Amino acid sequence: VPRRIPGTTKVTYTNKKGRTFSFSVPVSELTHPQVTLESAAGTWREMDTSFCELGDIEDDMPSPVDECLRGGSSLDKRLIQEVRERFVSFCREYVSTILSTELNAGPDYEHYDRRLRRKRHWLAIRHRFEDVRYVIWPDVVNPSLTAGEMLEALLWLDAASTFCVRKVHPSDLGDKSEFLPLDLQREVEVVACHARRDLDFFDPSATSLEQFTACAALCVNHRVPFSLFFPAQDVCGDASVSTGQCIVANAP
Amino acid sequence: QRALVFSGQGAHRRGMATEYLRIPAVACLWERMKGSMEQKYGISLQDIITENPTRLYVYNDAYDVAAICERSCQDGGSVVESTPKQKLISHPQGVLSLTSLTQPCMLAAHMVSLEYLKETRGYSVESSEVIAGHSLGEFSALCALGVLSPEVAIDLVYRRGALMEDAVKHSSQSNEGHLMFACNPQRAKLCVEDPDLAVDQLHIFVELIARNLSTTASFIEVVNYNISYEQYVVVGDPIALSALGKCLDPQFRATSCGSSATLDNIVRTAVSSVLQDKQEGITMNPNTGPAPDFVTSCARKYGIRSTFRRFLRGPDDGYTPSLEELTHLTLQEDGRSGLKKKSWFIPLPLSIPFHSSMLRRAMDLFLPVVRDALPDEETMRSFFCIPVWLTNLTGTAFRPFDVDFQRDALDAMQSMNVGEIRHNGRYHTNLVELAFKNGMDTSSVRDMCAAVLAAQLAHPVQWIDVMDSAVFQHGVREAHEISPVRTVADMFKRTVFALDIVTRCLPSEERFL
Amino acid sequence: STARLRLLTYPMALAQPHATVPLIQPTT
Amino acid sequence: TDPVRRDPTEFLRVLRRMSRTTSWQKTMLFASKGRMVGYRLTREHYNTVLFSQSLWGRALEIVRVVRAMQEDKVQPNGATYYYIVNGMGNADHGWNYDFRINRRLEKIQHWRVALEALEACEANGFDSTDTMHNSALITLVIPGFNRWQQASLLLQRMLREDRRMHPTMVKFYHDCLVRNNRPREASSLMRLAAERGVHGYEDKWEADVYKGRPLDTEINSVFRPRVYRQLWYKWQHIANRYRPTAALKRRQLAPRDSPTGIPGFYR
Amino acid sequence: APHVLEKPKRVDCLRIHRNRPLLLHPMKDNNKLLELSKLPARPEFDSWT
Amino acid sequence: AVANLPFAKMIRVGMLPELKS
RNA sequence: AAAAUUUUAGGAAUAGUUAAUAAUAAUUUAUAAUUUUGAUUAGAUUGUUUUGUUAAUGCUAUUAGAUGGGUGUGGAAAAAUAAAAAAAA
Repeated sequence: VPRRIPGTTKVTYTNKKGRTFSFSVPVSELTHPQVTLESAAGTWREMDTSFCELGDIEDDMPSPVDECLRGGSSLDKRLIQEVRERFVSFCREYVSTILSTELNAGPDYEHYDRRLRRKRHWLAIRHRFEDVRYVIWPDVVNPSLTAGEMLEALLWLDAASTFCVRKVHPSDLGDKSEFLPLDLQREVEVVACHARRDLDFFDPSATSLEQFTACAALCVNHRVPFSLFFPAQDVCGDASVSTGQCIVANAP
Repeated sequence: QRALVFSGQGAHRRGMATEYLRIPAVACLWERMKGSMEQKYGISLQDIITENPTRLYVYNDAYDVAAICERSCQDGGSVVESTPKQKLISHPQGVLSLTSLTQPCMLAAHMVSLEYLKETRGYSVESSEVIAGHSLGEFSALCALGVLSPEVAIDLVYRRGALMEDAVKHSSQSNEGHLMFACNPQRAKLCVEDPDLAVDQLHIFVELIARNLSTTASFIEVVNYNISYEQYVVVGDPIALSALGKCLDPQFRATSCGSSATLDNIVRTAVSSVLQDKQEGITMNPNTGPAPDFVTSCARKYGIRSTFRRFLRGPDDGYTPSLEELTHLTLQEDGRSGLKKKSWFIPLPLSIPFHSSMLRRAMDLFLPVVRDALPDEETMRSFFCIPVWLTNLTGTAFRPFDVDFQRDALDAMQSMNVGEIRHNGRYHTNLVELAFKNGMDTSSVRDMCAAVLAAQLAHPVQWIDVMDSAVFQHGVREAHEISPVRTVADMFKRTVFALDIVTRCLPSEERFL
Repeated sequence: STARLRLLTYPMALAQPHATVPLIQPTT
Repeated sequence: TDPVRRDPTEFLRVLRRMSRTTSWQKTMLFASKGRMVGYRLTREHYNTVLFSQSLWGRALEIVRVVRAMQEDKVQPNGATYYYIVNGMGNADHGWNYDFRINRRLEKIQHWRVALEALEACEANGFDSTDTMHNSALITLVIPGFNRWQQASLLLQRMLREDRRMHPTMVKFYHDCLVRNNRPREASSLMRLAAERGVHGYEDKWEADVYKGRPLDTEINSVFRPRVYRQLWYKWQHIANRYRPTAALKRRQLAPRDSPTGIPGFYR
Repeated sequence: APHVLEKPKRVDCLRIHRNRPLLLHPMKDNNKLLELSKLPARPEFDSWT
Repeated sequence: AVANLPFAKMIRVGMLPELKS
C-alpha cells in the first residue's frame, strides 16, 4: 500500500574475453509517473532562482528593486527610503562594436563582461525607472521623501539617462527608442515643487551652489521652468520670466 | 574541583599504550600485568596491543566454567606454565575486537596511562573529588582507587568478557545477529520543539516495536543513556533494528504514510515495509564499506595499459561521490534499508548486546567471582568511612548506608529495560536481589560492592544521570578524563546544563594541563 | 526564460504528476 | 536516428558514461539537446547531470539546470541538494594579475543559493552531512566578498549540531575574519580548531586575551576544483609517492620526443 | 640552536636521455599543490584527523 | 529490426502526449 | 622598437580583445583586430657559426642558460647550495 520506489534492473553481461559488466538501469523509472515524495515539513518547498543574474536577455537584470517591489506596502516610509537608496546606488554603479556572429543571439558567454553588462544595466535602469518614478517622485496633488534625497536621485537618474548606451546593435530585441535619453519633465517639476515647499533650500555654500547648478541644468535640459524652484512671491508681479533671468537674479 | 572519568568499551585501537612504556615506572607495572596474565591464562597482551592479528593461540581449555570456578581470586596457579597452546581464537577483523581481549588490554592501557601521568606530572587521583567510568570503566576506577589490585582487575575483566562471549555463544543467533546502533532524535526531527518529548517518543517507539515483535525471536532494547537529547544507544536483531531505523526517518515518517496521524501505526507500517524489503532481497548489512581498490594484471580483457595501475574511481578519485555511493542520502536499493547510517542512526563496531536481558545469566555466574575477588572489609571501610565513586546504576554517588540509595539500587535492579520484553521462556533470577539484600543486612559492604559491580552487566547504564550527579550536587566544574581516543569528552561537552565545564584528556592533552 | 524552457517541450501521457497506471481506468 | 540510439535507456547509459569520463560541457550540451528533442528527462538524468556540474564546480550551469527542473516539475531528492551545494563550494575563484578568475560569482550570488539549498535539504527530510555545511560556509566566506555574520551563525549551528569542521573552510573563515578585522572571532575559530584537532590547526592554540569584555585585490590566491589537477595529483603520487616534495616534471614519466600523456600540465 | 645538521641531499639525480642528470627540486611553499595534496582524497570516507 | 521489439512499443506509449480538449 | 627563417599524417575558428584619443574611458568614439598564404588552444623540442656520412645540390646532430607581480633595493633583478672567478696592505 505505501509508495515504493521503483527498482533498478541489475544486468550482468559476461564478455567473450571474460570481463563481466554489471549494470543498474532504471528502465521502470524511465517510464510511469514520477513518484512524488511529500516533504516532512508540510508542503514541498523548493529554492527560488529569480535573483541570479544570467546572460539571457529574455528577462531583465535581477536587482534589489525587483525584490523590494514584489508586492509590498508602498505606503511604508522606510521601505520607500530603502527603495530610493537602492535605486540611487544602482544608478551610481551604472554611472561596443557590431559583431556579425552575435546578431541572432546575445553576446557570447565569454564576452558577457565586455559587451552585454552595460546593455543589461541600462535596460534594468529603464525598467526600474518606469515603475519607481511615481514612488520616488509623487505626483503633485508631509512628503515621504525629502527634497535633498529626491534631488540626488533625480541627478543620478539624469546621469544614467545621459550616459545611456548610444550604439544600437541589430541584436537589440527591444524597441530602438529604449536606447534614447529619458524625459524627466514631470520628475523635475515634482522636485521643484518639493524644493519650493520648504524654505532655505539654496545656500551660499559650495555644495548648495553645485546643487543649484545641477537644478539649472536639469531645468534647461528638461524644458521645466526654473521659477518653480523658487516661491511664487519672488516671481509675482511679472508676466513671464526665463531660466536665464531666474539664474542671474537668484545666483548666490 | 575536578572529576576523573574512564573511557567506554568502544574506544579500543591497536597500539594505544606502546608510546607510554618508556617510563620505568610504567614498565614495571606493565611487566607485572604481563606476568600475571601469563601465569593465569597465558595470553599475550603485549602482542595484542602492539599488533592486532586476525587469530591468536591461547592455552588449552582456558575458556570454561572450570577455569572460572578454579581461578577464583588471584589463584596461585603455576600448574600450567609451559604447556603448549593448542587452541585458537579467530575474528574476521582484528582479534582485539573480541570483548574478552579488549577489556583486559583496555584496562591495562588505563593503568599504564595513569602511571605515566602519576610519574611525569606527579598526578594525584585523590585530587579529583569524583571518579566514574563505563561498564569496564568502573572496574578500572576501582583499581585506580586501590580497592582492586591490577592483576585481579585484569582477571575480572577477562572473566566478564569470557562470560559475555559465552552468552553470545548460547544465543542461537550468530555474532552477526546482534547489532548496536546509537539513535539521535534531535537530528531525527521528532518534535524538535521539545527534546524531552522527543526522547519520550523514541522510548514509546522502541516499546511499541518490542510489543509488536514479541511474537518472534527478535528483540531490541536500550543499553546506555549518554547524551540527554542527542544520543541513545540500543541493541537488537537486524529485523527489528531496520524497523527502528524506518521509524527514525522523517522521509519514511511522511512520504510512506501519515505525516499527521499518531505514531502507533508508524511501527506497524515500518515493520510491514521491512518484511516487504526482506522478501524483496534487500541486504541486511548495506553499510559495509563503499568498495576496495581495484588493481588487475590479467590483460586478457582490460588491456596492457590498465594492468598494474589502480582504477581511478571518478574524474577526481571520488572527491564528489556519484549517485551509487550516495544511497544514504537519496533512497536507493541499499539506501532504503533501515540499517543505513543517516547521521542519527549511527552503527557501532561492537556486535554484542552488552547491557540486555540476555546477560542476566552472565550476571548470576559472574557474581561469585566478584564476591571472592573483593578485598578485605577493613580496606573497604577504609575507603568508605564517612574521592567518591560514582556508579553506572542509579546515576548517583555510592553511599553504602544511604536509605535512599538502597531503594534506588533495588529499583534499578528490578527495573526492566525500556525495550526489554519478558515471558515464561525468558530466564531470570532473583539471586542478585537477594545478594544485595544480604549486603543491605549490613553483614559487610563487601557483598554490597560485589553485587553492585556485577548487576550492571545486564542493567543499562544511566550515564546521563551519572553526569548530572557529578555536575550538580558534587559541584564539579572541570571534568577531564583519561582515555586513549577521547570519546567521553565529547559526551561531557555536548550536553548543555547555563553552567560551563571544561574537558581535557590526560594522555592526549597532557600539554594543555 | 519560460519560453526557452518550454521550447520544443510537450506534455507527456505519463510525465504528469497526477497520472496513474494504467492511464485509462474505467469506473524478462 | 536509428532506434538503438533512439532508445532512452541508451540515452541514460551514454549520459552516465559521459559524466563519468568527460567535461561539464559535454554532459550539459547533450542533456539539453536530448531534453529539447524527445528523451524525457527524469530525476535520474537530472542527478547525473548535476553530478558532473558539481564535479566541475560551476554555478551558472547549476542554476540553469535547477530552473529547468522547476519548469519540468520534477521533485528532487537530497542528492540534488548535495550536488548543488558542493558545486557552489567548488566554484572557482582567483586573484591572478589583478584579475579575478570568475567575475560572474558576484552577480550569481551563489552563497544564497547554497544556503537555501542546505535549508531545503534539511526541511524536506533528507540527511545533512558535514560536507554540505562546510561547502556552504566556503561559499559564504571567500576572498571575493565578505559575508562573516551569516558564516558565524552557520558555525554556531554546526557547533550546536556537533558537526565536523573542514580545514579548507576553517582557513577561508579565518582569512575572512582577519581581513574584516575581527581578531576576537579569529581567536574563537582558532580555539575551536585546536580543540577539534584539524590537521592544519592541531598545534595552533592560543590563550584568550579578551577575558574582560563581552560581545557586541587584497588576497592573492587561486582555487579550482580537484578535477582540474586530479591527473597531475595521480601521476605525481604514482611516480614519487616517497618524496612528496619532488615537483614532478617532464622527462620523469615520458622520454624525449614523446607525449607526456596529460594535456595541459599546470593548466 | 639545532643548526648543526648538514645540507640535505634529498634531491636525487635520475638519468635521462643523454645521461644528463635530472634533479627533483623540492616544491616551493608558496603554491596550492601541496595544500591540495595534504588533504584527504575522499572527504566523505577518509578520516579528517 | 530492433525497432520492432515490445520495448519500442513501451517507449512509444511513454512518448505519447496528452490530448486535452 | 624592428625585419626574415618556425615543428605535428588524416587542419577551424581565436579573444580584458584593433585603431584613434590621453599621461581619459571597469562606463568614450569606430563598418575594429587574428586566421585556410594554415590562425588560436593541444602535442613535441631551450631558436639563425658547432656534428655524422658522401665525390657531391643532400640526409642526420648540437649546447648551456631570461618562467608573473605583490615598499619595487640597485647603474642593471639575473637576487636563496652547487669555484677552477684572488675579491679596497
